[PDB]
Amino acid sequence: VRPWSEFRLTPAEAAAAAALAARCAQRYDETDGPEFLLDAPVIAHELPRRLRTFMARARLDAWPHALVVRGNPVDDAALGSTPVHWRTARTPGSRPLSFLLMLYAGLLGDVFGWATQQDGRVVTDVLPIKGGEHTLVSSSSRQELGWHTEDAFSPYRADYVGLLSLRNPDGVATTLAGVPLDDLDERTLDVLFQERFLIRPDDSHLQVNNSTAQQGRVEFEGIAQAADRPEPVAILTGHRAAPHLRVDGDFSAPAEGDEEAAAALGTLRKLIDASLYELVLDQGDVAFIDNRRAVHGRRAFQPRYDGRDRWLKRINITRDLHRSRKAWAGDSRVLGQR
Amino acid sequence: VRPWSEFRLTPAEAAAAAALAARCAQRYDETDGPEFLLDAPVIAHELPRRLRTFMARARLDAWPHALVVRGNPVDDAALGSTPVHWRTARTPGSRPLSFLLMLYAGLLGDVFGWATQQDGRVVTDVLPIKGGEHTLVSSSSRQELGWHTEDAFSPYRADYVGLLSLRNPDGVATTLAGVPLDDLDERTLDVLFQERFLIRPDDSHLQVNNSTAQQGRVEFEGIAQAADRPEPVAILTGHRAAPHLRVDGDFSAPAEGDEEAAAALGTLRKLIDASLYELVLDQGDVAFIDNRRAVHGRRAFQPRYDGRDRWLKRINITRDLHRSRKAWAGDSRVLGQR
Ligand SMILES: N=C(N)NCC[C@H](O)[C@H](N)C(=O)O
Ligand SMILES: N=C(N)NCC[C@H](O)[C@H](N)C(=O)O
Ligand SMILES: [Fe+2]
Ligand SMILES: [Fe+2]
Repeated sequence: VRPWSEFRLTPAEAAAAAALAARCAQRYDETDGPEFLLDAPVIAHELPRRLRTFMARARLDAWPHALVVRGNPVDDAALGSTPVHWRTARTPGSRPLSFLLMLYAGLLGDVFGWATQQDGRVVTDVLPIKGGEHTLVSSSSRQELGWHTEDAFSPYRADYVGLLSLRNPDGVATTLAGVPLDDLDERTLDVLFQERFLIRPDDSHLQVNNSTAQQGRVEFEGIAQAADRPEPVAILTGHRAAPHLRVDGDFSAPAEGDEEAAAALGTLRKLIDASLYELVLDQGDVAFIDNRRAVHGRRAFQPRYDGRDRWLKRINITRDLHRSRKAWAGDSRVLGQR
Repeated sequence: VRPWSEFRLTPAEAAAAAALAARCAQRYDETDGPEFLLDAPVIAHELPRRLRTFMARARLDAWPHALVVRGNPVDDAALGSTPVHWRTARTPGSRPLSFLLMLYAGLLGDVFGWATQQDGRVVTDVLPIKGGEHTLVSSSSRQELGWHTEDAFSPYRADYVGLLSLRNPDGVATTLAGVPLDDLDERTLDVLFQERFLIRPDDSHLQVNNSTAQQGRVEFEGIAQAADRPEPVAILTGHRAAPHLRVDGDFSAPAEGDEEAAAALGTLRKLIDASLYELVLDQGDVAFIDNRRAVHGRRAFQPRYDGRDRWLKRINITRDLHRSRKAWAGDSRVLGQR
């Protein structure tokens, strides 16, 4: 079997999808502009019907950890070299594919960004940055990006995480793991369902990993409060036979002086490590990871820094934007609190 | 101003929408069948673009209590007489309009029903039943249907409640009320945000208001547990400047021996009563009430029982079906627990 739901575009379907994305890139100024954010869900209705059928059905299935779409053509010559930093990563060559990702994302829910991550951008970049190979963020390389729920600290975290591979010549794998329900005993399961765990915000929300001012953007103050004074939360929620998962390998901890909770988390680490599997996003592959069913990461790899490094576009998706209205910065689609 | 977001179909747009609904009625056996439940969201993409644009945008606005669509043609001759009971309310005349409601609903989210209400039907009926004029359910008439959040007792309650008026010759009004935030003092507001209120399941989930067996459908046992042993919950949730509302006028109460909570609920009753406004759903009008922003009801009216009584089709909608996977009866779209 495959733990994800997979769809392969025919050449005609992919060509049509790309043509629609090119139309949007031609007509709109940017993906994150208020105009295209509103229209993308409606424009996405013009995508190939077999893809729309897959996205509507696969989303409502109970089992898959991700929805994978293969076969989007990407011309390395037209794309150009991989950017050295995310700041300067909105290149004309990558523009149509950013619009394509937002169109696909529009079929699954409401796209949003974070005020404290990559300058409040909705469409974000994942690429290796020179100097930061051994960091705990997505711009790492030599150090493996440990498994985690995206923005695990926040209750306004995405339901789905979209990942479109612009290039990945050496086939570096995205890691994935579901809830290890076949190995979790009921006592450990009970404890994971209780609010006895501290999940702090990851390093992508730090001020150093955003541009120069930016800080002091008031939304960083809420990140500091989440890091300094994290309130206890549960790792598992909902149905015991198919729980939703909320955990971060490098930023989770038990409640202070709670050894029962600690033992449960320690056991969960072991079981997730042992059941971790690989998903290689080849050039043109799009993956929408179910952020509630699965944790994800990225394998360690040797960065090139020759202009052809692994490069993904990424986007956060929620099924309901009004869930996070407390975290609304303003009228924009950028979340964060004081 | 109007507290809801309104859209009027042009004759051509309405005709096209009706034609699409007729196509679905011709091709599918029923609305609640597993086939059309999966396909309706995709088929809804073929609706008029101006309507799809309205539904995508109006859903993401912060202010409206409901999304109202006017101007769907309904032929009283083709429709036929109003049913005497919901059991026998799936008439051939009302069939195309039931498909139309599910197509509109498909643009807003995932439709579902309740195992303990109207025999697990997704598309339900609202009509006056002889003998039950002074009941606390939607089939009442002479007694006003008091304001409430739909299925307030359940955490799996709908995000939107769809209401399509098949006929309403005497213009009986649907009542609506938002959070009375202009009158709620901060102390009362604080208490409403705390888990100090008991919300029991309404009478539509009782065994007497469903068909003969049915009982003992195991899902009624969870309703009994919710009625007998309700666990404390908050009336208001989320953002203090725009809270989500969870209350039932006839089935809410404070926590036992909690007079502070009682006073807050008592005050809330007064403010909702004083700010209650009317929305008349004329023949062909569709209303998608925001179940989190507003409570709703129906004004008292004298029932006719002459074959032309007020008659609505109704449907529950959630932004995410996986939110209620604990309450999944099976593979079907019908909720309820043991
Ligand atoms: N959660 C950990 N361990 N690292 C952060 C990875 C996340 O994907 C983060 N949004 C990032 O892009 O760095
Ligand atoms: N909540 C009160 N007061 N009555 C029940 C009305 C609800 O709309 C219920 N689902 C019904 O149809 O009777
Ligand atoms: Fe991530
Ligand atoms: Fe109701």
